[PDB]
Amino acid sequence: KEKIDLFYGALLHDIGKVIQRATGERKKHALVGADWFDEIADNQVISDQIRYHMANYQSDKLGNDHLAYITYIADNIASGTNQADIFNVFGAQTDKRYFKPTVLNLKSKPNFASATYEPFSKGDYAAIATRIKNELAEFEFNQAQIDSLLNLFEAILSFVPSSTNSKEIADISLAEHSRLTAAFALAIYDYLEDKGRHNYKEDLFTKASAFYEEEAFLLASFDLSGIQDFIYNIATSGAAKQLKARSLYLDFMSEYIADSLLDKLGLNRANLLYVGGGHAYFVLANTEKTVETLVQFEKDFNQFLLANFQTRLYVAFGWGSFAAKDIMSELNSPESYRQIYQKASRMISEKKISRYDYRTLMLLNRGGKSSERECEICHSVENLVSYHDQKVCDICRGLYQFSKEIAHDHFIITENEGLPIGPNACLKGVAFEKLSQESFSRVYVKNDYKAGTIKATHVFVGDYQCDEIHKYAALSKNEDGLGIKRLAVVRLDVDDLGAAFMAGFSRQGNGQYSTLSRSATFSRSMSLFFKVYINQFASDKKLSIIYAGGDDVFAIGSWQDIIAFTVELRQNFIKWTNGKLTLSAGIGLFADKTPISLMAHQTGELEEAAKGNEKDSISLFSSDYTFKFDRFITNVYDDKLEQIRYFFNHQDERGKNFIYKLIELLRNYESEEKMNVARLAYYLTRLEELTDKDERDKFKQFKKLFFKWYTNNESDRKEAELALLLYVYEIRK
Amino acid sequence: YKLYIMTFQNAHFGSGTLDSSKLTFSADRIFSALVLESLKMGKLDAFLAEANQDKFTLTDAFPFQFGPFLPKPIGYPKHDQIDQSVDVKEVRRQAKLSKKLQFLALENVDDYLNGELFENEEHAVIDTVTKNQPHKDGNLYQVATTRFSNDTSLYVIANESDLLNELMSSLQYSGLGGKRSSGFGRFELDIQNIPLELSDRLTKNHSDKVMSLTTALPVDADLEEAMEDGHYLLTKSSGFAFSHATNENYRKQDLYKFASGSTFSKTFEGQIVDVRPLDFPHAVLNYAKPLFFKL
Amino acid sequence: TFAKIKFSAQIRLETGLHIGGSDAFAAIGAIDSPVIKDPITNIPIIPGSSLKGKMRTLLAKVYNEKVAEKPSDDSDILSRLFGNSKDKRFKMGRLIFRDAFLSNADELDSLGVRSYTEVKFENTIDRITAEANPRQIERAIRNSTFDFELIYEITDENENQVEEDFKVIRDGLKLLELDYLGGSGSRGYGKVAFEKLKATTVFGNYDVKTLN
Ligand SMILES: Nc1ncnc2c1ncn2[C@@H]1O[C@H](COP(=O)(O)OP(=O)(O)OP(=O)(O)O)[C@@H](O)[C@H]1O
Repeated sequence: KEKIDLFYGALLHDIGKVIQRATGERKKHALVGADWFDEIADNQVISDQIRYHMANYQSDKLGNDHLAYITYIADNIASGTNQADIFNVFGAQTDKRYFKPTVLNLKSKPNFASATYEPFSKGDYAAIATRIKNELAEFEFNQAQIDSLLNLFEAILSFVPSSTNSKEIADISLAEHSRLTAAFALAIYDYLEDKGRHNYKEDLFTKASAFYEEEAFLLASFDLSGIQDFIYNIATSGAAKQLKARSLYLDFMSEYIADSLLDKLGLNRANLLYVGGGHAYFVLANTEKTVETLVQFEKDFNQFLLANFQTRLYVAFGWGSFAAKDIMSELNSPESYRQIYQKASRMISEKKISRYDYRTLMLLNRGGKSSERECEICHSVENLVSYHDQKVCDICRGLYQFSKEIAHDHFIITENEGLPIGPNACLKGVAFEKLSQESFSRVYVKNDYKAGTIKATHVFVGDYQCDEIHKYAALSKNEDGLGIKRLAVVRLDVDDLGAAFMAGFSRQGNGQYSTLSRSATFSRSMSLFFKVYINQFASDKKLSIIYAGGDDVFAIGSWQDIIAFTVELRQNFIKWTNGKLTLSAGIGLFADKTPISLMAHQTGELEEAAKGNEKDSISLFSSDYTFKFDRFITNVYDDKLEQIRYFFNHQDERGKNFIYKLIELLRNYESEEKMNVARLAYYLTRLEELTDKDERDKFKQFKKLFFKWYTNNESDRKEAELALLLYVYEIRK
Repeated sequence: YKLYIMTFQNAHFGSGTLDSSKLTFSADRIFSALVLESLKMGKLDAFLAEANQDKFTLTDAFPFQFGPFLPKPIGYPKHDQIDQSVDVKEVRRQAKLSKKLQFLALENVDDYLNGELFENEEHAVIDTVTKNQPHKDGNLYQVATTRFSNDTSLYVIANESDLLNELMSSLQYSGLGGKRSSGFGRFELDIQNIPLELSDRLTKNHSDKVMSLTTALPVDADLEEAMEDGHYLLTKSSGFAFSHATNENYRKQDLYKFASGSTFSKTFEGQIVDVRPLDFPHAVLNYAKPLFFKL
Repeated sequence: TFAKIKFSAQIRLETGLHIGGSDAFAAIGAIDSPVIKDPITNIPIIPGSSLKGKMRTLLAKVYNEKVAEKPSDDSDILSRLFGNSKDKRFKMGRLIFRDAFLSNADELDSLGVRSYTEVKFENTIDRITAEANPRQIERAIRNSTFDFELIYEITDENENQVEEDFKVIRDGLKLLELDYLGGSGSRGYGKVAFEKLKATTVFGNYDVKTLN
């Protein structure tokens, strides 16, 4: 009760800036924010902290050891003309983009940054402060609610910066600045209490580098291994329907680690920096109490995972102390900021290879089972139960019930009601009835519009299902008679990741470009496109996205819409990043009723094979079509594949007896070089002579364009093999 | 001591599931094959008193392309070699190339520890084949194969004797791993006498930063004493048993061993674990005899 | 006691056949399932699973004593030559096959041919219209030798029935030549011909006399 007031005092520290930018009034943002909050809320301790945010005010002191003195130190940590672009301060100086303070919604179209808005300032807006005052009528902030306000504070103020001044401090949004400044304030309260003294919370840091030099923070991180080995790998093909429930099983498992660890130590949601895909960055304090909590937590979290699961799932923590003087003031060397992450990521590669120890490894080698009955799904024999043709065990048994629970909007975390995911916790799927509702509920893609009295600590994750999984063979073929009864699998993954996070924002000696806030907004800006915008862009298509994370995705379905979605998703990423981050993937078709293990592994080998040239390459249906991706939508998909659809569609049956041979001539070029060129002049005359006389007017430029594309470049010869292959798969059978 | 060069062509070596396959295979596949075929010849009791003689051991399947290959050291090098410091993106993108590497050359066993990173040579590509059954509801299955190329061969190091050379003479015409009832295992044994003057650092006495291979397995009397301050990686190797008098073929217990190329600190002992789930007239033997390299 | 009988011969294809392979990546110049080839080179090869799945079916219909229904459970007198996952007397297969690789490339390029696989135009008649579904197949060329080696080994107990085992193997080789080996062989696509049928020993523990 006493320590929870500091968390809510740092969130609304700039609540008066929105009213000032909307209503014309010559008052400071720190003075009008305390008066507007006291009118509707009957508080006093949290109201004094708003007035005591800066250092040039001192309203007759009023308080010796008040908590309003540590809010100025933590404010400079998270800090350092509409809205500066995040990707603009990366790389070289290209174009100057600016955002627009709109309303963040899933159904709404994304507002890409461009150079056509108002470079002056904001103006007179009323679509932001109206929604805040409407839901402002809330009861006293206590322990019963935690994320009842953070889920809405970042769902509308995500396009509003904080402290519009100069250019260095402008790209940080107010929704992220107010959330990050609350994490550093909790570390100061834990550092001043674990030691011994308490009168320091006043005015004793006369030197500029006094408290900033002393290390009083901690950077925690983990690496949940066993994501692609448990979801992609499978035994039989009967687990295709429950594959979506398998992806959501490990998705909430990574979020449970962030919830069980922060609540046990005594923190909130502010001590979080993007949790998802088995990678996160937790912030703590450099105290002896916080170290003893993570050591006991990692020993108990891996205890129950050894009985039910095996050696596939493993979590290895990684701590690393640092100082606050590495992201502000002096020390502008890139090695100073990179040393913070090297103190924690180095042990990650050392702890994953040193998992179990004594009196643990010999437990699995004991031996006590003697039965021949397996689920034939994940290769595990532990507490089986009857089901259908086979006998499902217990690991993959809960996925059948959870597969039908996807339609439920809420996910109630229970103790032992279904399939347990933690030490003494569980997870089920039911809503619109509330049979019990223990604590900490989680939903999916819940932005604005739909908002009421729910109170749930949730996150953001993609979820979209078309029509089952094992039936896309019929959706790929039309009613007339075109297409095949197959399907393709694409794995869009982000290429470069070491830059724009470690040391890549440096371009001028003036700005440091090493503030943690500048590096934290990079993951938040891209998470909205790879985890939220995926569901909106995959609409009105015959596919279903699975595991929509910020790293690698898994889109399965008919290739009639996957090809039109992979090349289209990259176009929206270039405009969002101003063409500064490359992208690579790979589309590969497969057969029907096939094991998903090799079906998801063969499509992954093309990802590594598409990097032998440099970085901006692509791998098509096979490993031989190594292009640059950009040469597809601008040449192949532009004036090559489309040109055949209206300059050859008039010829059918008899006219479709020449493409199958021209493809073979394009391959036999090394051994048959000059001889193959002479044979090409004969096939160009057989099609023109064997047709109608009136139809010859349409076939007048395809002969010259096809011959020029054969003797010009070695890489251009492979482009004709892709255009002739996609045309046969279009109309056939 | 004595290497047995042998090349493969369109083979199969699964790891976990029948549909999946890897380029190499664990060391327990060779030991579990010569014992199974020893009873069909008429000398099963002769080889039982030979494997438990300390000096008798086997090695994993190491590539051979104009020179013997050795696995990469796990955990080596440490955080001291950066290899041409230019940018944080160029150093981080080249560190994963060594992680995906499988085997190193015989001449790069000393230069890799000083500071050198390069991409592994393309040995072979993973190709799959499809099969079905017409008179059974039209069902089908998918299996993977291993087609070597660019003169990709293997070799196994064992002890020279007047009994081991005759047992392996029939293995080249009987299959080895994978779908044996098709022809996915036939090879040719290339016998040799002089191995190589550089690959003679195989010792089992002194402990001077050794490296255990062929999936190590410590003894109960020496587990944590040699596990502290080391580099390893737990794997997985199991499957249904293959007997001729069970009418059920019980499942063998899991034996989570290590990987080929783990670096510890001291010298192990090596034992033979017996896998007996319920009851069997024989005894499922296992290799678990790791060697050591001086590095 | 323990011998290794190898049946080395050369399969001569007197008629171009068609066996559906995996996906379409090595031969995308067709409309149906192409012929499997080599993933490294570009030589049409045939897997060894088609030799066992076809010879066992055509042989278990004359040397049987009960109407079959499921594999590995019909005619015990010949089940020990292929495989059985039910009987305890035998499990392994004493007839190891091998993928027949096309070794005719040493003298094929000197004559100058088209390539390796041709395209044949086929269709159907619905007895109500003209041409329906203009599809096409991909057959194999004529005159192409292969390397077929059948491995046979005894296991001590194989004593008072070795002479009877050669009668079934020799009859099964000549029976495959009088039947198609491939897909859609009802019109005459398969029909192989085992040329130079000889048998030799490698380990050396059994004399050769029943050559032919
Ligand atoms: N959405 C994300 N937000 C923030 N960080 C991310 C995200 N996705 C991945 N990362 C970071 O990327 C790191 C893993 O990068 P990885 O090693 O996979 O790149 P890479 O495969 O080496 O790139 P390349 O293929 O270009 O060499 C993790 O440490 C994680 O912190």
